Amino acid sequence: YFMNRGRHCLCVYDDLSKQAVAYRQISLLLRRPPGREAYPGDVFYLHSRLLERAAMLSPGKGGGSVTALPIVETLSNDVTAYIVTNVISITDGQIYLDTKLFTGGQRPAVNIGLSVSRVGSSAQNAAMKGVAGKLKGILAEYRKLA
Amino acid sequence: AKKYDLFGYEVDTNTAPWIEKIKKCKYYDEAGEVLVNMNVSNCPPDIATYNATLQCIYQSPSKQSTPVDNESKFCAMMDLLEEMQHRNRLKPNEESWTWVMKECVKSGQFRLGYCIQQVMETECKGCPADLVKANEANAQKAKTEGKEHPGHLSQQAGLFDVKVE
Amino acid sequence: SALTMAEYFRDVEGQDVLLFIDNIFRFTQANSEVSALLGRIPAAVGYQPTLAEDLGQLQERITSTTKGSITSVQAVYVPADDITDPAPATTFSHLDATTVLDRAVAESGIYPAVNPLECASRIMDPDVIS
Amino acid sequence: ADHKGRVGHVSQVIGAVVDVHFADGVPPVLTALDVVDKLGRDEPLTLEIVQHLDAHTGRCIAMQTTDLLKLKAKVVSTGGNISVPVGRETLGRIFNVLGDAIDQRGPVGEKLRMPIHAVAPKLADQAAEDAVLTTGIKVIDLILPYCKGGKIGLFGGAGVGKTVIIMELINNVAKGHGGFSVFAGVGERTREGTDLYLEMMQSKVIDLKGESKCVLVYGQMNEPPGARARVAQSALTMAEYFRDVEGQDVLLFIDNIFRFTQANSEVSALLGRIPAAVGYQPTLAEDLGQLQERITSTTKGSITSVQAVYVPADDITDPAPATTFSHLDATTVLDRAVAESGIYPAVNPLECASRIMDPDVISVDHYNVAQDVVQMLTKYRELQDIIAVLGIDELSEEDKLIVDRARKLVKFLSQPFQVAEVFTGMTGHYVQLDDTIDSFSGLLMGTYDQVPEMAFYMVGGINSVLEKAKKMAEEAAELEKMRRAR
Amino acid sequence: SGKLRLYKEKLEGYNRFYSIVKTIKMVTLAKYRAAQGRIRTRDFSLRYTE
Repeated sequence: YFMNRGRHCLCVYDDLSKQAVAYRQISLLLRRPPGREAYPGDVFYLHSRLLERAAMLSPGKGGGSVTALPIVETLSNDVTAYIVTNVISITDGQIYLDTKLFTGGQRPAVNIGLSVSRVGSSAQNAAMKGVAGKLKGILAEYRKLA
Repeated sequence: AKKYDLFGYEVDTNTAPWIEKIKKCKYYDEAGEVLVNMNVSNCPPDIATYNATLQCIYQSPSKQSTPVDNESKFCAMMDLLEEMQHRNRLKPNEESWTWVMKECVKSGQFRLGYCIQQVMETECKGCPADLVKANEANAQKAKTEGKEHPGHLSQQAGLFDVKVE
Repeated sequence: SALTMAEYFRDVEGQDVLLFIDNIFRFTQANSEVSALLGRIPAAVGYQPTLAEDLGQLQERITSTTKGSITSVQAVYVPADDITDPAPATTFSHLDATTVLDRAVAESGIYPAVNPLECASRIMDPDVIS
Repeated sequence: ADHKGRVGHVSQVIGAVVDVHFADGVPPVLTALDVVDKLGRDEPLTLEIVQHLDAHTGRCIAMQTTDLLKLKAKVVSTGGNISVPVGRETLGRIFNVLGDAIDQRGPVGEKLRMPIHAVAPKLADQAAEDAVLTTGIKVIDLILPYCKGGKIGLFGGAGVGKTVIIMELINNVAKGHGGFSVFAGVGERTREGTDLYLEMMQSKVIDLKGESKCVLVYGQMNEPPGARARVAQSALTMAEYFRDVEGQDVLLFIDNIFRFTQANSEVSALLGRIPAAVGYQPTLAEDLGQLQERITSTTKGSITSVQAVYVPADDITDPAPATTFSHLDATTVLDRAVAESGIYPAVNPLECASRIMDPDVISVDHYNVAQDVVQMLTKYRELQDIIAVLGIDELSEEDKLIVDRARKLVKFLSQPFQVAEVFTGMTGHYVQLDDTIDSFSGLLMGTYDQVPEMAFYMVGGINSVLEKAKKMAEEAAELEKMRRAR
Repeated sequence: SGKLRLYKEKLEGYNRFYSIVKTIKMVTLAKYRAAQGRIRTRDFSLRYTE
């Protein structure tokens, strides 16, 4: 509603892991062909048509936007799960949280090595972009030396 | 003459009615609604539209009829300037910085006044004498009362005297 | 049945009641056993498709309301030490304090065989505790 | 033809699978049907017949959402398979599976249409001999040359200038061979589609006011699986028109080929078919065969497809990539490490491969030069390891010369693309095949042992190297002369 | 499952072992090079010892 009126919205899903289970339950109870991990064949389509609705409208349509922050839970740091892979293949990057970093003291336990933003510096302010341009290199060199 | 958007579709360059609508707003937050409405109508704001919005912000009583916590006219105008500069590729002229300086001097924020004065000198090629004199007068008035900075900052605090709550 | 008794003590008597459940996994196991004969297609691993909702309905009843409080302690069985199994994995979100036991710790003579790097508590915050 | 306009009624609706009952008999499989009842829908609904349940009932897959669809809803056959506009009027436009202009840039005004599903060329239509496709890029033309009618596996995700290479190929194929290109986005992010369209419009490969040299056919993720399994075939039909009617060397980009397999697997799962190992559809081999086999070099023209391959879970033995590799004739690998070193295009020469790297296909001199370059690069890696262990001064005289020549080669494999003239600000280079062979052969022998190393950085041909060396020498002389004054 | 996670943990342990051994290689090479200086200064002390 705010996107189509030149305003900006932020949607958080906590979490898509349980929606997939609910959809699988609904499909199985209605006798539909199960797929990998018993999920139906429409789970990828479900998540894609959910996340694809978050966009950045052009100036000719008000300039509104919806920012999506889906959350997904991995078991034993297994990113090979069916739902996790589907969500990763749809979103524009990821923010991976590491259990060892969280218990080690790092909070937020953002694993910069496995985290990525496909948008890149385009989503940064002029000052933030200038600082990050050198911060990224310094951190990369520090990790290599360590 | 004619202008086109990123996809090559012609846009509307008749912003005069929208400027008149902006001049009718009482609370400057409503002025933001006009910008959104004209954006949807495929009529991107011009430099004149942003100047009208800044004038409305300076001349409006408050952001809304109901008071808003931590509301600041300076922050809103600076955000609008950043929008038109970065996300629209429009260079603010002397009038925009003049409105910002007028708000700074009117609000008593004489340090932001110094920053805006430097900005105008570097870009506008000169700041109005009246605004600079008023800002200096506000600074002197604050200095005489001793309220150059918040009181809690000038209090001495040792290593163990810092209450981090 | 036990939760109904606890709920009565919580509401009508307005008392603070303790609820010890051992083992909560058997409820899921019994439902899975009966699911096959009810004409329901098995889910992954082989649990019933209604594993999440069936457990959630029971778990939401085990809570402290404005009338009384229930301090529930539940023992969860992890088949073959596979903590990623759907039944153990679905119970983590329904708890305020998880105590994860490890067989490796027990084999070393350490009892209770608690793995502190895998446990978590909600009140582990400076605002709640000192 | 005899079933044009035949009336049918919807008999069952289970998700994206719709069964239509025809009193006069179901039309042929793969026939497009239109739902005449648009009571409350915001888009038209079209169904594709995939199976026949009986003499009168037929199962179909919907190309859009099946919301607000009632039973007994009237359906009219379109007279055949899905039809897509083909011609020179489709250049610079964006289409969907149904061949509808989604760019909101006026009517297409095509003069002919072709069915989506067409049999692959017969054994008698195959080209007499394999031929190389001069892409104009030194690295590709030398180490991993492309073949007309072949399939190239483009590895390496975003962050390595993949789109820039695609645009450069689109420009070069039209510049040299005079053939157009068709880009197919299968299960692609809509944001990335917009970015690619804007980049193409900015590089003038899609000139709104002029002549474009690329067609865009986008099937996005938000669309149902029935469309992501046919967008590639629509783009392939568009390419086939140019290949046959106009006899050109067309390009067909697929982004990605894994999304095509995923969409087909989902469609098969909806129908209720038993998945094969891992969980892909039992017709995985046939699905890829019916598509790749249509991409070949015939006696009229050719279609060389550059398909972006994705390896799920980094498992190269997975049935999807494993089956895909059986149809690939080349492999272009893009690495971030190469890009971070300032080498563009970021291609790992020792990681790529090609089957036409044989004297029986390419010239003997070309093969010898390519093998020599590969051997020198491998020896350079070995010497880099050695010096990293012991040191530079421990290398013998021959090893030092090998290191210098290999460094020049590495710097010489980079090239500026004409597509990047606006951004980089430096003119791009289109290097001829023979020019590259001669330049590398001369460099390997040791003729250019006096030219400075940096003279080979971001240049095209050998003449560019000489010009850059002369300019560097003049600049150094001027700087030294100025220093002597002060 | 468990066996899949078992292999994942085993591979992670091997990666950790490889990293540690690589660090050992670097450290040893540092002393190899650092005490490589002897080569210039040898073969002259023992002349009349012969």
